Amino acid sequence: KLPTNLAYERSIDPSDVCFFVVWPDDRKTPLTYNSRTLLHQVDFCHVPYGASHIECSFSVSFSSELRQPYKCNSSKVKQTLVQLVELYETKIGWTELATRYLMNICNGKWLWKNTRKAYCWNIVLTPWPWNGEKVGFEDIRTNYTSRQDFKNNKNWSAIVEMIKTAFSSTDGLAIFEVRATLHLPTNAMVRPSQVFTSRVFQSTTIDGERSPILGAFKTGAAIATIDRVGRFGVHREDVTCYRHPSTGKDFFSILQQAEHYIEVLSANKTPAQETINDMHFLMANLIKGGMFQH
Amino acid sequence: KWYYKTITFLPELCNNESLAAKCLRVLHGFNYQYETRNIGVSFPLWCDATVGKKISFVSKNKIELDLLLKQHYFVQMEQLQYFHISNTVLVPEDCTYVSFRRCQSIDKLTAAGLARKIRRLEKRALSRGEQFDPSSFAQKEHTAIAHYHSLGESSKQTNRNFRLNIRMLSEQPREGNSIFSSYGLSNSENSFQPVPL
Amino acid sequence: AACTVSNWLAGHESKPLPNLPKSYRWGLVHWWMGIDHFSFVQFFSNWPRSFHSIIEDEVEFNLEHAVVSTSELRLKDLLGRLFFGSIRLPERNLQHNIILGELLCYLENRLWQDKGLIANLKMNALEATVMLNCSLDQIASMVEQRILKPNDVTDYLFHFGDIFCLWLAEFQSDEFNRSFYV
Amino acid sequence: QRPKPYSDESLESFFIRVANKNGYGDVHRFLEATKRFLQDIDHNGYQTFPTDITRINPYSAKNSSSARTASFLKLAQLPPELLGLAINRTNMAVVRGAEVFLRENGYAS
Repeated sequence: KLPTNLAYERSIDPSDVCFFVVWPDDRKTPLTYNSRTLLHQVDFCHVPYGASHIECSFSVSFSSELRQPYKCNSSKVKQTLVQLVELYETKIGWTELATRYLMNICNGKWLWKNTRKAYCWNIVLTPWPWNGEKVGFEDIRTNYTSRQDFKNNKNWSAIVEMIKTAFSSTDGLAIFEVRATLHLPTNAMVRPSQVFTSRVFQSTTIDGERSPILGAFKTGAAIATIDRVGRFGVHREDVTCYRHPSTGKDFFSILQQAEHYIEVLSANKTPAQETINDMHFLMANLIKGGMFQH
Repeated sequence: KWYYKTITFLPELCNNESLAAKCLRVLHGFNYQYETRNIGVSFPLWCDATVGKKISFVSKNKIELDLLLKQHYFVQMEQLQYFHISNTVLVPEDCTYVSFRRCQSIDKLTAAGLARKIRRLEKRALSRGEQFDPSSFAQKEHTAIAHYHSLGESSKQTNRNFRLNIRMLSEQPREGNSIFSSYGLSNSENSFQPVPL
Repeated sequence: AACTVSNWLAGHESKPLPNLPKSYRWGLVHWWMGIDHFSFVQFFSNWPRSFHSIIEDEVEFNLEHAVVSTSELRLKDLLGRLFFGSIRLPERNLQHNIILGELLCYLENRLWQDKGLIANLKMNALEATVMLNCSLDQIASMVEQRILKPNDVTDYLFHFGDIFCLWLAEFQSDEFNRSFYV
Repeated sequence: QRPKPYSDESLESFFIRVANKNGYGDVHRFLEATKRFLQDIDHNGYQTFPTDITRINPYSAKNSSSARTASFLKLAQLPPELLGLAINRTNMAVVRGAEVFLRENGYAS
């Protein structure tokens, strides 16, 4: 069933996270880390003494690139996938995926372990296109800890709506610019991404000096952690992978049931236990993108 | 004249860092419980990746050193086949003299030590002058240091686990003072007294 | 009072003694020889404090005179003797095996104290089977399922706290039960 | 603090009573509170703690049952009887307390 050529392009496009240090004068300087070597390289990054709060900013942009396959060897599977996307959108809606993708943006999941011992951290983002004030979340640790807590925000429906339109309409696009404010303790440990190769961080020069960074792919993993969404339910810490091919609930064993899913989505009310979750997994994998060649 | 006795960590599965830390701990205890500080500590063998499998105590006074090596810890580890003790051997004239100086520089080179240094400067700013801004001070981009072992220690008056480190370096073969700090360190505030292998 | 144990072994009266079944009484004295005189009777007098005190002295000896390191220690180095010994007793019934019941009580109530030194002890796969009553193939099965998370047939890859909690979660039996000893 | 205990209580009922009494408005917010507390003390099993009352028992935790029992024991120690009331699995099928198999545990079976 899988054509010799079948590739999708990602719809969620996260960017790098750049850490900034805020002084009591409110002037901001890029965060810097020390490197120690023995005569083996170990990297240390801590909040400088006297710093008020660490600030992290990045931009994530949604797009409707899951509407049709980027490349497709055969025309039959192309219209099959397009009809599947249309039927899912019309019958189930993008609300669940939009909320799951937006909660990780707002609750600070992308900060990973940097929010472990912070007293309080705030998330304020400016969406685009926008027509009013910036969306603001205060004290995520205590205030916003659940779906109901997020929905009780002043304009939670408005922000999640523009993601639905971006996913639905062709050429539709929504851009967010997140800005975290971390009130870390004095000389608290900050944990950025470590480059593939001991502890050595990823670095990009900001304002003429190097700074620790969180990789764009690494931040995408936290944003897309909705189940991490992938072909198989791979778990990073515990090596074993769920949704194994034997379990019959991987991406491919679900993708090859496209005709059955098309029949189900149009016949009667789909079961919320089995078919709906499979549809959610299929569209979550489609949003991530990749190649399904063989 | 100097006299020394040595002890070897018999088990192969052991952290000689931890064993040397415990040895220095009992040594410091003896150096307080009694007022004497005659006995120093030396390692006959030293490796860039780990401290040697033997630790040798060197003292100018024979009786003090022998009484030190009668401490309860050594006795209760001797019969357990974990320690092997040599009675006493006069210092050979063919031995070499090097100093196992403790380095206080690393405690400030580390990040929390840098924070402590800046906080100390802020407190000492009570000496009248324009209030400095911490933003000016910053940590070095790259730091390179020589090999060290950083044996390890825990304070007793307060529950702070300060880790002591020692750097080995050769020195002039003569120094008659035969004085040391609370631990044998060859970096006594007064002088850097060498010890033999 | 050394002659009282003759009445105790017979299986009646013996107020200062817990009147266990005669098989377990014999096993208890079997334990006692290693660790036959009058010292037997008053050990079980004020028994909780006495047993906790001997455990204190053994653990303190093994920790203060530890040779490997402050961390990364092994069960045998710190608790091996008392544990590995008393464990393999007849039937292994927690309630009847008063020594194992009190040992597990003390171990669980002192888990994660200080820096969790007892909850992070490295253990090998062999003793895990001994204290879980499990097969090597079954251990391989669970570690394949990632129920056991290594940090090999015989390697120190598990932790005492993890193994103990796995026993509490999946290896409780009708007679090897926690409720019979709390 | 510990509410009034008794043997017949099941794991879910005890959590309902504790959530009602401790001051939290309703359950499904207490379990959350717990998860965050466990995060604060840096317990490795904080990820797998259930959010809903269903499957709170360690017998419905798939491979992460040891983590759930560890979290339960740690919460109990830092003291009521959290364990025993739990429903576990055995290598012999289901064990709770000392019997192999305000609500009561007999209702569940």
